[PDB]
Amino acid sequence: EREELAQQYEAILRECGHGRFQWTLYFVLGLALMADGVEVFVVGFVLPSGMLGLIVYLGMMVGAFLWGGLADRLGRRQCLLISLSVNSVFAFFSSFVQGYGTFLFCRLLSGVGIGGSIPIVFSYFSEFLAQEKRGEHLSWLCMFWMIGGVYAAAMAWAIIPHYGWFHSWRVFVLVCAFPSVFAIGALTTQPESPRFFLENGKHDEAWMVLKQVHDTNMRAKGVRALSLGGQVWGNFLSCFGPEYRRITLMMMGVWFTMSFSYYGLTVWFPDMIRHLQAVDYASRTAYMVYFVSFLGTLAVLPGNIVSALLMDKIGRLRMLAGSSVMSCVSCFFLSFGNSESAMIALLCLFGGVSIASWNALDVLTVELYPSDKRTTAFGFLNALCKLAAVLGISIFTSFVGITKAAPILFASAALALGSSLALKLPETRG
Ligand SMILES: Cc1cnccc1CN1C[C@@H](c2cc(F)c(F)c(F)c2)CC1=O
Repeated sequence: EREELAQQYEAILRECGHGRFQWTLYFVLGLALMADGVEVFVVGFVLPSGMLGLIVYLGMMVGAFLWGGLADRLGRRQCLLISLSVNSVFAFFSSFVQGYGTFLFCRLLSGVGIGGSIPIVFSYFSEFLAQEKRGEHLSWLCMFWMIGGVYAAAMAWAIIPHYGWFHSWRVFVLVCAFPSVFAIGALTTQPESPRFFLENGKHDEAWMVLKQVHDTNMRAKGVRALSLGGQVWGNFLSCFGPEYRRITLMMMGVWFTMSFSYYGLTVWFPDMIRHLQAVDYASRTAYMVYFVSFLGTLAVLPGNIVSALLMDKIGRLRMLAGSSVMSCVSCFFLSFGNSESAMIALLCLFGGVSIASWNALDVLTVELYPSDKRTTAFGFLNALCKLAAVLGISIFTSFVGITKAAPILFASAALALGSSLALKLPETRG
């Protein structure tokens, strides 16, 4: 059977243990994750300055789907390189645009290019880990997304603290697209994931890559489209086979509900705080939007740190359930606070409580699936997560003049479903 390879692969990985290659690559892929976070922030609160920016999320959905499909048929480095090239190129041309009609098209294309940055990055770094510290390392890697969000927020506040409606978004977009260019430049000098080569049958190339990794670690101590179009459906439609069906549906449900809840709440908080400030002003009778939720992303890092060292001591399923429950209880408790500083503190707490669940999610998604679908399934789940994000943003933007209890209960129900499904997932023996 085409299954008795992971044993020898992990025996080799544990024999080499951990060294400096898994730190160099850690940072190289963290750069791409940082660029993805920068893009997500730019599309979230900076772009709508007319909340039609969800077309960018749709573009990122299509991108994540396509890149997840193509990653295992083109490798985890060629696909990542192409995705980051498309992103950087289009997000750099977005600064020489002439208005909105073409600017939003360029941003949509950049989103399509950068959608396949979380799935490929996480799978690629998962195929270089010893599996006894896999969860902790992946959780640490996740922090670069928050670093990217913080970087984008700081640059946006320092450069463009105003509303679009001589040139501001041009220089701002250059600064925001710098990280993707740096990620490409740093990633040009990495080897394609060895497990991909082993699955392709080119065991010689996989052995060469593994030997190069060992050398790096030892320093211390036309018709082609048809073939590549029907073959990606092999990875996807097989992800609904008898073996991986219940796992995949539960995974889809967890991703959908929890991403929807998080994105809805993160768009809600700045709006509700702004409305409260407006009410305070009436009581007398965007320079702060990049401070709000920027402090949230800064206060999330403690949660990620607490969810990284304990990611393996407790388990990759307990952690998930016990973080989803806490996230749901925090969403319920959000209504308790009715101020500005209190609301900011509650937002920071909720972010720090949900980041642990997110990290457990990303560890479990890459652990469950085999080498063949480790990226196709992850890309599909990320596309569904972005669909849920679009739905959450659209729903939560509507709730302005409606009582906060409605969004509170909506997010609480979504997180309750997420927690139930996560607790209902299979064990870690997969
Ligand atoms: C790393 C990652 C892995 N897989 C899929 C997506 C991602 C990227 N993130 C981060 C998540 C997040 C949730 C929070 F509640 C926070 F407070 C926070 F700061 C960040 C939301 C998301 O989509």
